[PDB]
Amino acid sequence: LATPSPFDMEKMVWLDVNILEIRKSVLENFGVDWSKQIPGPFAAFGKDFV
Amino acid sequence: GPRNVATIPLGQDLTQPPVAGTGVRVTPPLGSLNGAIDLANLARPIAGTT
Repeated sequence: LATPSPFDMEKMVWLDVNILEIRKSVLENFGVDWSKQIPGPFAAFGKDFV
Repeated sequence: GPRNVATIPLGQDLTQPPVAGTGVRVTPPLGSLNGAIDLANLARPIAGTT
């Protein structure tokens, strides 16, 4: 003749979460940048024999 | 250096005065220097080198 409880009392749980992050960066760009491809010498010949 | 000569274009009237013409003359292709060195106004028997 016994009846069950409507529900069961459960334990309650507390969660504590920590997320920590640090970013660091350095950027440098220095000096003199020269041309590395330049025109070279030229030569040409032309003649009319007849 | 190139030569500067007087020439009469083909198909032109014979009485007309001659025009300026050249011998074998090279205009080099300026690869990465294009637009930095003036070639249109350059006197081809180059006077002034640097």
